[PDB]
Amino acid sequence: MIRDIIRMGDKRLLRVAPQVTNLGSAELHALVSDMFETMGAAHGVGLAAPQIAVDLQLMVFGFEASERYPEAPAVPLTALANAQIEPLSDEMENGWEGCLSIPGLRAVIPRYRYIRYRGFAPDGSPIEREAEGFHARVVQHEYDHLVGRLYPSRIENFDTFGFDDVLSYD
Amino acid sequence: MIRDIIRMGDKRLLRVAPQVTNLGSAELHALVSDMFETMGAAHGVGLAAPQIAVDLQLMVFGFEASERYPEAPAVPLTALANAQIEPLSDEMENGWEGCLSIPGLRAVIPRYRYIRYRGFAPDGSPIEREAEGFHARVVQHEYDHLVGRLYPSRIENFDTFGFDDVLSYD
Ligand SMILES: O[C@@H]1CSc2nc3ccccc3n21
Ligand SMILES: O[C@@H]1CSc2nc3ccccc3n21
Ligand code: NA
Ligand code: NA
Repeated sequence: MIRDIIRMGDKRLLRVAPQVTNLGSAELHALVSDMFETMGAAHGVGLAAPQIAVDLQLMVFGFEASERYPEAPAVPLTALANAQIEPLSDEMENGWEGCLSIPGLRAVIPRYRYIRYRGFAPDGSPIEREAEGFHARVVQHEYDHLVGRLYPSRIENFDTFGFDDVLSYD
Repeated sequence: MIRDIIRMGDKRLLRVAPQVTNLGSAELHALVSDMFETMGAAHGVGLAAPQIAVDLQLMVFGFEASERYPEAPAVPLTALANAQIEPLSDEMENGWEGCLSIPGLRAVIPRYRYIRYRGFAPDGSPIEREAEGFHARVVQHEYDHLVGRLYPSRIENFDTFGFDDVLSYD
C-alpha cells in the first residue's frame, strides 16, 4: 500500500527514531513492502521510514535505473533496519541530492566517498557492506532522516541549491 | 505589465547588480511600474529587480494588508534605487520569511531589528529612512537579492525551514 510522504516542515521528520525490534515479523514485512511501493511510485532512490511518519530506524533504497539520476550505477534493492554508519576514509565528495519530502529542489552536498554500513534485513539476518560513491551517499542521506536531519543543513555552497527545472550549475 | 518571476537556481539571482543610472526617466518608471504590478499579482511584500531577471540595484516593497503576513504593520509602498543599508544597533531578531523565487517554503531568519536605508526614488529624489522590525527585515531581504544572496544561506535553525502548509514551529 502506497503511503503519504510527509514534507519538510512536519516535526516528524525532525525526531530521533527508535530501533526496530520486530525483525522477522509480518508487521515489519508489510511496512517494508509499503516503503518499497511508496519509494517506487514517487521515483525515489531511497526512502526512510520517518518520511512516511513511521518513527523507526528503517530505510529502503536501491534501483537499476533512476529517472532522476540517469547518471548513477545500480544500487542493490535493500531494506535496512538499525543502520549504523562508519566513514572508511576522510575523502569527502560533492554530488547532487534531492529528497521526496522536499519536492522540486536539489543541491550539491558533500558526503563521505567511502563508508561501511551495518544493520539487519527485515528477516533479521545481519547486513554489513562497504559502499562508495552514490551507494554510500544514498545510505548516508537516508540515515540522516533517522536522526532528524535533512540535506539543506548540509549545504556548503548555496549557489547550487534551487529548483530542478531551473538549475544549471556544474 | 506583469513579468516572469525567476526561481531559485537561476544564475541571474546570484549576480551583483550594477547601479541604476536612469533616475527620472520613462524607462525606469515603466520598469518600476512593472515591478509593483508583478509584486502585486504574486502577493509579494517586496520584489527585487533581479527576481525579474533585471540586473539593477532596484526593489519595490510595501503594503497595507498582506495575505501571507496577516500579522505585520503597514509598510509604505516604496520603490528604491541604489539602496545602501546600515544597522543602527546590533540587536538581531528572528522572524519568518518566504520569497517569490522560492515558492511554497518559509524559514525563520535573523535580521537587524534596526536599520537605516538610503537611495533614490525613481524620480531621483533621495530617500533615507530609519526602519525597525518587519519594514527593516523586508528591506534587508530585498537588498540581499541585489548582492546575489537568498534567505536559505541565512538560516541558523533548519528545524524552521519547510513548506508553508505543513510547518508548525513557534
Ligand atoms: O532525488 C532523489 C529522490 S529520493 C532520494 N534519496 C536520495 C539520496 C541521495 C541522493 C538523491 C536522493 N533522492
Ligand atoms: O513571503 C513574502 C513574499 S515576497 C517577500 N519578501 C519578503 C521579505 C521579508 C519577509 C517576507 C517576504 N516575502
Ligand atoms: Na530534531
Ligand atoms: Na554569486
